[PDB]
Amino acid sequence: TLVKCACEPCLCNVDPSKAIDRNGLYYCSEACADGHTGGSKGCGHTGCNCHG
Ligand SMILES: [Zn+2]
Ligand SMILES: [Zn+2]
Ligand SMILES: [Zn+2]
Ligand SMILES: [Zn+2]
Repeated sequence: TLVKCACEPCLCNVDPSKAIDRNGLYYCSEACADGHTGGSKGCGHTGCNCHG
């Protein structure tokens, strides 16, 4: 089963065995783990406009 990503507006479905999981919290890309600091969009894959 896939689990969500830790960004509420992130529509990505990742797994906690492959994702960049820090401490129980799954991040799809580095961008959701940094929290989209400063600049604009998303997680490096298509059309996800998630902020942090
Ligand atoms: Zn995203
Ligand atoms: Zn994400
Ligand atoms: Zn994100
Ligand atoms: Zn993503």
